[PDB]
Amino acid sequence: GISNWALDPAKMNRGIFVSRGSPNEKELIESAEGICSSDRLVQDKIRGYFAPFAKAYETVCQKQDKEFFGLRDYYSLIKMVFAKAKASKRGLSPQDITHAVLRNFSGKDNIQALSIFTASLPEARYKEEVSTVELIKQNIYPGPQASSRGLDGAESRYLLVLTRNYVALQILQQTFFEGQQPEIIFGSSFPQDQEYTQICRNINRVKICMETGKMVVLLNLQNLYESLYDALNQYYVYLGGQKYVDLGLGTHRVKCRVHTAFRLIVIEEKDVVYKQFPVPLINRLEKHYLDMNTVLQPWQKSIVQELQQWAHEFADVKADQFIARHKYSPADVFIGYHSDACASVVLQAVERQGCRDLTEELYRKVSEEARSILLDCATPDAVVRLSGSSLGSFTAKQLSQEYYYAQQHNSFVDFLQAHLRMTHHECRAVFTEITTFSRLLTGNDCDVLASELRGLASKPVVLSLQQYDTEYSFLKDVRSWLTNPGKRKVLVIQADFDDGTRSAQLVASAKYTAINEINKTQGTKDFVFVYFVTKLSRMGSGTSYVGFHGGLWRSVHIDDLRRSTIMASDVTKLQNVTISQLFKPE
Amino acid sequence: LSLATAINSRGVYVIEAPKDGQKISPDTVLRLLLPDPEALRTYSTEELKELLNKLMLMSGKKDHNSNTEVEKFSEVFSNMQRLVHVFIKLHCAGNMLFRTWTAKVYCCPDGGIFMNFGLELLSQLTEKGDVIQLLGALCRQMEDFLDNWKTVVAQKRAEHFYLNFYTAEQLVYLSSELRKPRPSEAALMMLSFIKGKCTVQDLVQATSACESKADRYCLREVMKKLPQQLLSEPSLMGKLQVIMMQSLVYMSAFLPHCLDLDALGRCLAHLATMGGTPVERPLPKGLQAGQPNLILCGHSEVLPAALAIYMQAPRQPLPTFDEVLLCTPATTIEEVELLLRRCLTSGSQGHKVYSLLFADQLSYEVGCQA
Amino acid sequence: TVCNITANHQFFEIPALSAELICKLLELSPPGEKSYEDLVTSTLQEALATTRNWLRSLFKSRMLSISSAYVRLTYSEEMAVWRRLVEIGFPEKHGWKGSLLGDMEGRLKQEPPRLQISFFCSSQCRDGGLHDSVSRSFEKCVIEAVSSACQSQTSVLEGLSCQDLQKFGTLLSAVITKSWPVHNGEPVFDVDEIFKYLLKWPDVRQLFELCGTNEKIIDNITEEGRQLMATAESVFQKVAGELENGTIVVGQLELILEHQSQFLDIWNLNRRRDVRSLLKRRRDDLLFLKQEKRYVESLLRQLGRVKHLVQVDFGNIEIIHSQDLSNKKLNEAVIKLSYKRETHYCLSPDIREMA
Repeated sequence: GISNWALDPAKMNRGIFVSRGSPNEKELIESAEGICSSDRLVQDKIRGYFAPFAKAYETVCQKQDKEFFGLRDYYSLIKMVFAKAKASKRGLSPQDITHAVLRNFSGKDNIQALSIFTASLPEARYKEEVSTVELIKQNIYPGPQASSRGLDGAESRYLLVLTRNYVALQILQQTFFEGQQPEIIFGSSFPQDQEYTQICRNINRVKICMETGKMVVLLNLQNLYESLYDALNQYYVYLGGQKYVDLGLGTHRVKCRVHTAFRLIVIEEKDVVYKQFPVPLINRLEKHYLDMNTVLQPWQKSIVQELQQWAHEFADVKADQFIARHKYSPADVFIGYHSDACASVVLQAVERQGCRDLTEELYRKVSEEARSILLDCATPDAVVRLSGSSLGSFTAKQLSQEYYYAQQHNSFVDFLQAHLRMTHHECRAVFTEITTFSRLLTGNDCDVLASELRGLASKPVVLSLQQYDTEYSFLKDVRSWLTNPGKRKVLVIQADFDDGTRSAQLVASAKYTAINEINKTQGTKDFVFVYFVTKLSRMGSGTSYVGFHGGLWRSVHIDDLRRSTIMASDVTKLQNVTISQLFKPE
Repeated sequence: LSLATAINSRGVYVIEAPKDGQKISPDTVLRLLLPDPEALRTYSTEELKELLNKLMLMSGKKDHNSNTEVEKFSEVFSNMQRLVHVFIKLHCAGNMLFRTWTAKVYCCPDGGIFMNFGLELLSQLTEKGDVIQLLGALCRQMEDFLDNWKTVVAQKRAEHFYLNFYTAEQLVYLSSELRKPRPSEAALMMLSFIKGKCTVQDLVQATSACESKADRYCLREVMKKLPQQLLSEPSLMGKLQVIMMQSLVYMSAFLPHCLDLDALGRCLAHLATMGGTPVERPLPKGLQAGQPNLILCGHSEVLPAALAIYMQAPRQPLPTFDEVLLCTPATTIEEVELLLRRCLTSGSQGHKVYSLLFADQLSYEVGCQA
Repeated sequence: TVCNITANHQFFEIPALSAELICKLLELSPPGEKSYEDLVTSTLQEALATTRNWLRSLFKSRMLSISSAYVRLTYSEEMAVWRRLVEIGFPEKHGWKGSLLGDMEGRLKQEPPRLQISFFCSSQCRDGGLHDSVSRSFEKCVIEAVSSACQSQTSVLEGLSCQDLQKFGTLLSAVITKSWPVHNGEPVFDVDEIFKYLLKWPDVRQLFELCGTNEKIIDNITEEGRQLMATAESVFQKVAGELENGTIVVGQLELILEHQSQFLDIWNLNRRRDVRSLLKRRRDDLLFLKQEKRYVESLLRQLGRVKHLVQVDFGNIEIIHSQDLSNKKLNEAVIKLSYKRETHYCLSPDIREMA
């Protein structure tokens, strides 16, 4: 009977009971020497830092109140210091020490662990800033210098990314995830799926990704903790120079092969971590915090505030064309604005830049790209109302020229024919979500879209999201779309938020399922264009729509999906003439 | 693995509603049969769950046949277990149509569903084809039937007041017992709460004077129209839709040995009118008689205060399981809902005080639903 | 019909006359019902709609396109047009001034802040005209351009020949109150953050050079900028008058040695209201303290590498070493007749050469 919590002596009069309170400083420096005993020279170089780290860890664990940091944190600190001292062959820079302390002793808010660990260590003051983003980048992406030896004892633990309002995955998918996207395991929200079979299939996907060696981003763990705790422990059984860890289902424990480049990230709210996780879990996972203020530099926050002011004066129009009082909110004008959208927009603009050094030639085009992102999802009557707006009349002129000549907002077919001919460099799959007030495409409109994409696309499969109870039917149709021949495929998933169906929390599950099946099923010769068109109303649903999701989703508002054969496709032409000049003959 | 191919080759799922004395858990409803020599092997659902766990987590062969057999087995089993889920919901809601239901499901390629009732007027249903779409359509159909059955039983509980005295299984037991020539003593004593010192002559009078002979004419009309009405549908979903809507509108045409909810409600209201002197109770001086009366007492003075309330009319007889409900942890929602139906429905021939004692002791979900 | 036949912008006098005509017809009529009020509002709305569509008809490009490193308007007599057509007096319960000025900010904020500030001191935004309200529009837009160029890390003033002294003093008041180190909105109350602000930002030494060259720039700032300037000047005087003695906190000493050139510049600006050798003495004493501190931690770790075996009582040094180096340098006693005793009381020079 192994336990982490205490026991009552009525059960341990049967057999032998071994209890240990907490290791004192001599046992801590002995454990550190037992870790570092695998090499002699580096251990006799870095025995000077064992007793400082032990006293500093004891002051940390006595300073805090909840048992947030434990022995795995100190052990991983000693292992990381030992690995840097092995790979360095000169000693420890204070940069190496501050990276080890700040990768290990993070996550807790009311603890300044740098100041505690450099109180006792007054040489290791590092006057330069250390971003959390590069610590996450060197946790996820080690190079060939790391993990190149006999066995793997200098491997990192895993990631636990604590957040507010579920905003880790956007930042991880724009800034961090390079080359090959991970395989997102998530708590699927399709109806009439049983939880047990979904836990089984999620653990199968985790197991396959341990074998092939791609990353895992878990969005649930309170369903998977009983089945993955021995993997989170990172204690391995070696057969043939290959590592095997225990995985369980029900009462079935087996040793599954782990590839030498495997990473796992749990994403979880800060509150749920601080009040629902049992805390062997917090001690196993190398915490960091990344909300939106962590990743945004202060000038980018000033761009966020300036952009919110720009939106609130884009929307607030003062005119008396009709004698009515209806002050427009930027939620009304920009279909998706939810008072947290401009941070997402600025993060999308910076990640579209690729240069990233503040130079007043970059700052201006981040601001213009952010304005372009807002303009790319605005209704056209707002752009017509913009002549009497608080911005001006030349700003409204250039925004209308951008909205009608740079950005394609005519219909769905024109957005395709302008979107396919863009030479997407180093993007094998381009993902765009589209918001509309028209009717969704029927099956006769799909035939017209296929005949009008005769030489460009590859017969767009249109899927309706209400027609899917289980997840496997949706995966069957995505796989049947994927196994068709021809390149430049187009998938169209269709949700409607204004009906009696519940298909408004199905959107994230549909997107995650599609993204996982594309990342595991697509070849390297074919390109993929998945469009998620959602149907909204001007009756208050278009303003209650939570919008600008980042990650790998570009957000557009095409107003009508169907190319009109009646009116001209240019509102400026209708703005020049009047109604009598419309009937003027040749 | 080759066991899973043998399941996907000749395995037969069986929903049976087990005839033994044991309960109606999902562990004892579903079975799986394997034929071969000529022996057979029966698997309960716990061993199929342990084998699926061993097979979802076994080593990757990297072959298309292997993972398509595991996916086919897992999807047929999940849809079949979901059918078990909808079947147990229809059972515990109390139905007496899908009480003696049974279904074999053939996991052969183009194997099909073989469906059967415990009825004499119905025939052996069968349909071949793709198994997953048949289970999906069947489960969607049975979910729509559960919603329609809950709506019909809500509108029978709303128009018959005394049917609200009993839960679902109690109405099933009474409907089985009153059609018998000599009903059981447990049924003839549970009906003492409506009539009082009830006996077999009052009950045979009530079950003779309840239903007319025009119901015989309309059920025979259904019995002659139904053969050329089932054969207008090519598939199984149309035949089941016809059977289910006619079971909604004429229940005793299918079950010629039990009362339906109309005849039960009329029999109870007739038993109610043989024995008179109803109970008239006033509320105390300071309690309004048209709204809730929430009273906060303190834990030692809850059980005396209810006995204070019921002394506003002495010589009126003591309460029973109606008009007082003692709430406690592990109190189901149906007890509270039937008390609220007894307090807020019409035909009652008296004025009675309806009490919820220790109504704070309920759970959060039962409280929200109440 | 007269806005549709002028497209040369030296002919702005003609729509100026045709809007002063509706101004004159409005300013003579009698007030009566609400048909006259809705009539005058509707006619003014249609007149400014025609005016805005004229200005968008012949201004089909930007303002102040540079092309020569001598940034000039591409419609050179543009500011005359705005002065003439904005100054006419409609009743100001309506628009015509909340709208055309909003038009000018939206046309001007289409420009990058560097080119806007370079035009603001280029002798073509001349005639600050005693609350000419388009000039107050331009004052507000240039203060916003200053705020946008100080949210970026671009220094504003390294090419400004801005001999009109009113706008130069207003831009300096802008750069002070919008570059000041806010901490959710202007607390300072200290000396360290203000001093890092002076040493790190490059516009501060140029600011102090140009306001200490002539007293005719400090006379026209604000009420706020002179208190903040007095606080920054008191902080720098307190710190660099504390260099003459040893009372300086050694945090400020590491700061001034990391920031040698800016501190020498500001001090060279301050002598006109020895320093090479005084910096070499303070630098030598700082290097001596840090190398003596490295010896004592190496001694402590060597006796800590034998901590299991034989333990040592470190005199008073066990507490003196634990304290942070926010401590004043006069306690480290660089006396003469030579040695430099510190707060780490090393019990002899024997232990010093041993260390």
